[PDB]
Amino acid sequence: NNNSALSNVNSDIYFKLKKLEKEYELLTLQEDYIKDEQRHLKRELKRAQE
Amino acid sequence: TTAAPLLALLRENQDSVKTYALESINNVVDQLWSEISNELPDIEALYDDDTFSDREMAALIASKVYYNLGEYESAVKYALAAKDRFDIDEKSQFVETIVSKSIEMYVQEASKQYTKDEQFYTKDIIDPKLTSIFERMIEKCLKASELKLALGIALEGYRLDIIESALKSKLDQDSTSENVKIINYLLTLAITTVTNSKFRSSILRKSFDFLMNMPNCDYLTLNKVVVNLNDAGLALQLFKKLKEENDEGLSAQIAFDLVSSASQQLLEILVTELTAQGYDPALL
Amino acid sequence: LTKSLSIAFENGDYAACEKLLPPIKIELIKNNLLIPDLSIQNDIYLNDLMITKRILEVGALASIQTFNFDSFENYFNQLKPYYFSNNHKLSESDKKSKLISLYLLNLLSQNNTTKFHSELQYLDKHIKNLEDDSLLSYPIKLDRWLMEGSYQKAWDLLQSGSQNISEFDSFTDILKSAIRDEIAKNTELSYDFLPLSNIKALLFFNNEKETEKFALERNWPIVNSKVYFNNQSKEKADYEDEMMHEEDQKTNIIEKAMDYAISIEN
Amino acid sequence: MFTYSQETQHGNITRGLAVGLALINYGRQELADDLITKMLASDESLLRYGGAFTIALAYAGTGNNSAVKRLLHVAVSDSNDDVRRAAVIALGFVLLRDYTTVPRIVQLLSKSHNAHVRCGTAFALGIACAGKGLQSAIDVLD
Amino acid sequence: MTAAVTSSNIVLETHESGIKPYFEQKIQETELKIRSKTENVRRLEAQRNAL
Amino acid sequence: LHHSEKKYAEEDQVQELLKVLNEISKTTLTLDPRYIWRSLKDLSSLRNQELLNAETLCFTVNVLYPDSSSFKKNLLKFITSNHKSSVPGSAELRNSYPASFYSVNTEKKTIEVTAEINCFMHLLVQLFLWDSKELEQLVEFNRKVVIPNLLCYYNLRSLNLINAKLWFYIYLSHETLARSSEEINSDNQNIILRSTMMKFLKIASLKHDNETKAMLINLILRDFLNNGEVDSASDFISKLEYPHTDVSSSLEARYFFYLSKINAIQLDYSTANEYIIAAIRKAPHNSKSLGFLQQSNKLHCCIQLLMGDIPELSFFHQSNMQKSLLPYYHLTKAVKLGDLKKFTSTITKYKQLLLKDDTYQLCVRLRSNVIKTGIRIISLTYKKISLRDICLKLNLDSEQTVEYMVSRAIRDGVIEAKINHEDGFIETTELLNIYDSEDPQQVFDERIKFANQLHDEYLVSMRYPEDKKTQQNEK
Repeated sequence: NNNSALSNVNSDIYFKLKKLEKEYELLTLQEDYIKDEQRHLKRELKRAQE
Repeated sequence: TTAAPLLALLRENQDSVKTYALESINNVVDQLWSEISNELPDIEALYDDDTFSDREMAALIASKVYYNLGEYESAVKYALAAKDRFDIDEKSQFVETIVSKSIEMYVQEASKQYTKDEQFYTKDIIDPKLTSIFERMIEKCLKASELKLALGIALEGYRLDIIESALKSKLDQDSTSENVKIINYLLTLAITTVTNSKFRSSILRKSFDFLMNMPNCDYLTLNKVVVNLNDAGLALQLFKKLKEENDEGLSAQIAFDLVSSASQQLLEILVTELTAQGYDPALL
Repeated sequence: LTKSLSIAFENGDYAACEKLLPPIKIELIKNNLLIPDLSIQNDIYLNDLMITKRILEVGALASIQTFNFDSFENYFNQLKPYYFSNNHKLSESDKKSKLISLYLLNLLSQNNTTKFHSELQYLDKHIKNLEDDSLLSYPIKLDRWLMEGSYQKAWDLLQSGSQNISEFDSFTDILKSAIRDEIAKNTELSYDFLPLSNIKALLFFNNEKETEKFALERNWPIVNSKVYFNNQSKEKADYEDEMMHEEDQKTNIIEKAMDYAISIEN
Repeated sequence: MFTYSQETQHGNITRGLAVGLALINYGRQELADDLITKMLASDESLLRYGGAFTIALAYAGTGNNSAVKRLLHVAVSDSNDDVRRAAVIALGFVLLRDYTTVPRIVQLLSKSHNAHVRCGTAFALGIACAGKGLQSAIDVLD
Repeated sequence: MTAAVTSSNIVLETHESGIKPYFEQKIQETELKIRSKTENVRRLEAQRNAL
Repeated sequence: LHHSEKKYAEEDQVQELLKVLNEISKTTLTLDPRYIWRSLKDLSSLRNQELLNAETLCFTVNVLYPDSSSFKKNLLKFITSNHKSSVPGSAELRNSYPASFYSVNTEKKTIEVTAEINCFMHLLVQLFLWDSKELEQLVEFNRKVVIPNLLCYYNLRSLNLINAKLWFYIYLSHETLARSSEEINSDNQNIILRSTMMKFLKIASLKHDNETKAMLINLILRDFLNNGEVDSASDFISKLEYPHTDVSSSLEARYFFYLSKINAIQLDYSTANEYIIAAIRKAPHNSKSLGFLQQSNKLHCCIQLLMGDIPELSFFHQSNMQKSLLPYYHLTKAVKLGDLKKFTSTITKYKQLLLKDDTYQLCVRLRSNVIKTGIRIISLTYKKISLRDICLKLNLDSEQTVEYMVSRAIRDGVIEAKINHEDGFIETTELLNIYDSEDPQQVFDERIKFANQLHDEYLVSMRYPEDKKTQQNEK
């Protein structure tokens, strides 16, 4: 072995990552609301055929 | 083998026969758990008896069975009801899992009560034994000599008192520069992590006080804290320290960053309050 | 200590053995600590295991006669890993065949053939071949005669039980009442009324009066020497069939139309 | 400001006061929730328009999961062209903390048939990516 | 990669190794969401592109 | 000669090395690596044989060894000790390459990324021992080492894919030895073998990997079937943790075969049907797989018959498996005709074959089915026949015998008749219509739900390749 301060660097990832999951959770919001957009875009398709 | 004879031996009247039987189960509690799930109300019955003297192992055997099924919830509760058998859990590296869950369980309960009461870990609303395991995990982290794992865990369970005690023993004024970096790792953290209005405010406030206890600090650091809480009374205290420590250079440098970064509303109130301090018109 | 049980057994008192067996279970802890609990059996550990084995078999047999089902269950269980361990070290005794037959009789007499078939797949390897069938023959043929609904053979087996009589009698009494029960279950749906003499013949009694006594227990009215199931069968099924946990779940016609409906547009 | 908005039908006047209701709330965050709901539930276009901006100014400087769910609903749920615009602009302001999430959201909102939605996507990346340049953002605005 | 051939101060080294994937397990149950997310977001988005 | 063989083999191995190392060092790609490993392994075991049997050893020589040199030296020496530049670390052709393990880095023990590679090297070795049938000591030794070796790792998802395949050979070699010959040694290690799988299955739930989990459940259900412990298999089924999320089609197929066996011995037939059919469908229809299909097809006869539906005459007729299923065809014909004498004759003659496949225990129960069919036949033909005439025909003992078979048959409703003992005949009460019953409603529900199920399955699947071509540059 003969390496230390692997625990210093590994713990850095333990902080960053907690906040890095909040970011990608806004990207889970894209899935909820392309349901809304697509649902309403069936209605907008009835508008365009008029 | 099958563990069914050991369960049959539970039923016999002498205490001596049952205590030996429970120990035999423990050799193969995650390694032969199938029968024990089905005949589980017997082991619980032995816990509920107050004339049984190996209650503590009956609670453990049960705990383990619920861990194997997937049922984390009841495994934690039985953990605390053993009344010990926490020694076992340090000597088991394959099940520190339920130790982890005890943290989960604390942090959901802590966050719940935080909104309605300032403190609740002093009150008997949260169970003391569950609290004990929480603080124990934070020590384990520090046994590996990492402070980073310990502040992390502490934050969630809304413990200001642990956070202070942690910073304080690793502040000893080794250098002026070195005390600031840790605080700044924390200040930036509370802004981007804790979205809780009240708990974020307390943390920022304790970080002002540690540098305020020091006779020499980065004041640059302190300026961040002033602006985000947008509170004039903090700056008023900071200038008063500087009144009695004055330099033509030091004062001028803090003041130039400060009027740029500070908000318009904040600055109006502050110039009023510095007159009453008796501080120079040059600052104003 | 262990020799107290031994002399008690020969003498013919099985109450004496029963009550005296738990002080001996203190000495079965110590026995256990001598051996490695079947992670090796040498001739050093075989003489020590022989006592553990010897105490368990003979406790099993006393308990059946004194009707302690509870105690029986204890022995049953313990005995299993000792026979199971090795192909032969101490896995061979005559009492091995003896006990196997009794365990199985006990599974039939609860009237749950599920616990029987589970045991039967476990027995069919080493154990069954090694001891051969020579009292195993009995509980297996019986069970078979019950799948068939050939109670004439099943009832006959009890009688041939006399020849090996010791403590098979404590199960045979339980088995008769069950054999009679299975028939009564069948008779309801098969036909609806029968003369008194033909019911006697079927349910096995030597007197007409003992037939009407089983009638009253099974809640069936014989009047003018005729049984009736037109009332009774429908009554018993209804009280039982009344439940409020799967009777609000039947699956409506309305419900089925809706259920299809949403699958098409989603 | 809310009452005289309902009573007058004057076009210039009503616009001014719906915006003013949004202005006065800033840094409120989770204390703007009563005002936000009331305005987005008015049937007037003007009060819907400012409601989107009540979420923007209040929830500026701090990113929230909430603020985003509520403004995506607005663009889709209202067919009046100005209310659609207002909801896009508002995403920028909340999200100037992490401004490298912004192109990724509004990529979707630049595929829109409605030209107003597209027009607002411009201002959001404007607001987020003003102070420091970003190479991702240029690809959306192209 | 972690070692457990040698241990020192009565399994102190590997006590710490055991609790680091258990700290990160909290984060991995949240990543199982984001891993079905990748498939369903691309699924409805291509659906939105034909419309 | 010998030197030549080593270099030629080692080169071939380097190619394969490159492909897998790129995946794990570029972050997990999950489904993708499992696919790559199997294809490489088929190629490699076959290679191992030709050009010396030190092929495995060459790879170990030009790579870092946390513990891999020790195992390779044990194996070699056993199979006659040999020196030809075959003592690992002897030949150097890494030449300061990160890929082939940097020179400087190893000394310090700065790089320790051998672990996964180690799983794979062992993995080839287990399989080569099995093809050879030089399992024995070599296999037991690998097994020894590898248990503390996984517990020395605090595992990662890519490494779980590999150890899910190690675990396949580890169960099996114990079975192989025990299946030679009963040994006192075999007994001691069975109880051991059960314990370790159980223990590791709990850890592999938490790390969250499908392959390690599914595989372990399968090995343990099979362990239960040999020991006749149906109860331990039931509580095991009732655990519920068996996932469907990413599990291979090999693991599901085996999974359903076991399910069919477990239900049938404990007297449930209904639910065994669905699975015995499912298990044929997931398994592919190759010649190297033909054996597995012979097992399923034998089971399909018992399961189906006990539920009370006769399986296709046709299915067994028009196979190539017809000779294996020759005793079993004769079971089906006996039931069909209702002839008792026929069924008894069959199971006597072929008894040795039936015992191996473990269909025989199910056959004792299939006796019961023969008899009901014989009387079923008589009831359909003949509305009113005296029970006197029924006795003659099926050669039964008395008037009481004939009554008690027919009486049980009607509790389960299979004959559906009424016995008259005071009018001296059995009279069929058959309505025999189901078109003016609420029954068709219940059938059509299944058919419609299955159909919609498939419409969704088309819809979901369709998009994913479309998405990938879109990522790639094209016009």
